Amino acid sequence: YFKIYSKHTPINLVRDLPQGFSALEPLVDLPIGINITRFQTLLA
Amino acid sequence: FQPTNGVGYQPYRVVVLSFELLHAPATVCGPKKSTNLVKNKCVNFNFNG
Amino acid sequence: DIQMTQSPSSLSASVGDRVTITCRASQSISSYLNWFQHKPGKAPKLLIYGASSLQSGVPSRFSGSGSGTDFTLTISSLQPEDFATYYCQQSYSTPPYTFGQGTKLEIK
Amino acid sequence: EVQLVESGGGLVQPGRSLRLSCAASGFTFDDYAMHWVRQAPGKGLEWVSGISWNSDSIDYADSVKGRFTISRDNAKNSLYLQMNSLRAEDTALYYCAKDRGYEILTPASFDYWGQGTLVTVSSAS
Ligand SMILES: *[C@@H]1O[C@H](CO)[C@@H](O)[C@H](O)[C@H]1NC(C)=O
Repeated sequence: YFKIYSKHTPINLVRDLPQGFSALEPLVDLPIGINITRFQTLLA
Repeated sequence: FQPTNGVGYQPYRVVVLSFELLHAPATVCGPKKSTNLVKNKCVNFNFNG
Repeated sequence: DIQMTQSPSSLSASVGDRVTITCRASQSISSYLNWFQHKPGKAPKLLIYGASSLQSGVPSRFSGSGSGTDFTLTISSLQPEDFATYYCQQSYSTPPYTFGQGTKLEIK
Repeated sequence: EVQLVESGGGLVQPGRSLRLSCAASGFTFDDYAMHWVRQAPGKGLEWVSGISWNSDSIDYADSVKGRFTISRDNAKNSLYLQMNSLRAEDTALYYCAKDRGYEILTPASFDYWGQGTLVTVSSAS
């Protein structure tokens, strides 16, 4: 099962990871049996 | 093929369904039966299994 | 060749009677006959495909039967919107789509 | 719920030509066969022509062989019937039937019909 959790919050920081607490809600649940070891992101 | 052909020579459409079980999450299922809700009485409930 | 005949031409009945119409073919067609309901004011519609198979969406009052060379259509209730002309068609022989003559049905 | 509307009917002198069209929009037109059915003013129905789902097999009625040419256009969902060399016995009513199967000469019958278009062959105004 491939699971993804997501969260979108505003922040005023520029060049730092904000200090705070925020839980992440589940988004979807994909029932596909892949044995995964690698990934890559996309840019526009 | 021709309508004049006998019963043993008329076309017969055939469809074969194959069912597989393997190490993957289950996808196809039969329709699940449901019943009307009963409140304020001692009942045996089956909520999502 | 093939010849298609209609025994009845004009029939009379009431709202609560039962009516049967027979269609006869010159040669064997092996249960390959069709019945059409032709309203005088609109486009004709099919009721029975095959010998005794009823098309979807039409009332179950119409009932057909017969095989070989002689066929018959039966109507059970005679609702007052059932006035039309009925034709029987064969789709088995070399002369393609032969239509029989009309069968007027009036209620009185 | 399927729609079959025809046009091109009217009055022409004997020996002249006219064309018919029949537009279908309520179903999938690219894989069904169609026919043309003639109804005399004072007689019963009579088959005229038919075409397959694709224009490969075409058959004509015995009395209209060598005079009528049926066509088909799968792109615009419409079929045509070019009537040539008309005589005085072709003043009947023409329907645009739909075949149940995909071929022309099958035990399957005509499933959906459409309202007829009236043609007339005579010398008048
Ligand atoms: C998972 O898939 C990989 C293919 O990338 C394979 O090498 C490995 O044996 C698989 N593991 C199992 C338990 O099937």
